Amino acid sequence: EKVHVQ
Amino acid sequence: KLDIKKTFSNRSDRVKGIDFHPTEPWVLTTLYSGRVEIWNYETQVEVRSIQVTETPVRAGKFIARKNWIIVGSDDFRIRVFNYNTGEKVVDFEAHPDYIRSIAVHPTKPYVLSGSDDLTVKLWNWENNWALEQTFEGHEHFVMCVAFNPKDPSTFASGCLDRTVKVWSLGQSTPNFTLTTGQERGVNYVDYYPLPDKPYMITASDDLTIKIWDYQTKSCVATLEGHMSNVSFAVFHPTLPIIISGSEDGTLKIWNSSTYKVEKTLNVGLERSWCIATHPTGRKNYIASGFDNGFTVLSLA
Repeated sequence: EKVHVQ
Repeated sequence: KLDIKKTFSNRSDRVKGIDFHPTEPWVLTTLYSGRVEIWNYETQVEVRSIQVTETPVRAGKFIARKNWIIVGSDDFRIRVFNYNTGEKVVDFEAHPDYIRSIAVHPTKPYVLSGSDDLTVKLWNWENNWALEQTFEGHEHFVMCVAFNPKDPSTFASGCLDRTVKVWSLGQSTPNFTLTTGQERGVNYVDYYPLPDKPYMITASDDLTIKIWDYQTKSCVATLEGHMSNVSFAVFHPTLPIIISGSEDGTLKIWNSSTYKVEKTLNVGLERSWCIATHPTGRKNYIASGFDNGFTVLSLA
């Protein structure tokens, strides 16, 4: 669910 | 004339934050691995490096006037280190979620942090790093914070909620909210630093970069050409160009008058995440952080 994890 | 020379590039783990020191020939990099590095890019020797945490450090800036670096990481913490001694000056939980961006006021002792907790927080290092204000209103992760260099009583936040909000330090609601029409959100916001245009610039996962007049709220131009998420776009402080970088692995340089691409660089470090321009245009230095390291370039 968290986006931009990278 | 554009004459791009590589002054120093080195490989490392993914670099998420990057910044230039204003008076020493140093670049700070903050890595996904929890490590931070300060390199002298002229001698190509490390001045200091620290394993700050085991989580990603997405944000890092010099605070030159206090001889500090300030960093923020996915463990929710802001840490400050003296770069001459290595002393950890402060270490506190800033948000209950990831820190995406840190900005520091050009004269006043203020730091802003933008977070996945939907807020921007203002910290004052002359008041024991007290939380002096929380700016609430955004509805998704706050990806980028930037003071207006021409009026640093105001700052901008760029958000995955597809807006930029511009705020005044005294005040709890935005002076205005910019609806960007960048429907995959805003990853980055920057101000044009010179007094002849009231411009800001936004970068998005929707592959576009947009220029805004902050007085009228109009979109002046849309810059298209990146083939994956645009991580950042900035006005060069001195040269009439815009510099962007993307998960497509490229840096692009655009003419800031015609808004057409001038040069596309694949520096060979895979995806691009972050950017810094030298605070006073020394040798027209820029630096960018990527999946596989960083590069410092002289634009001419």
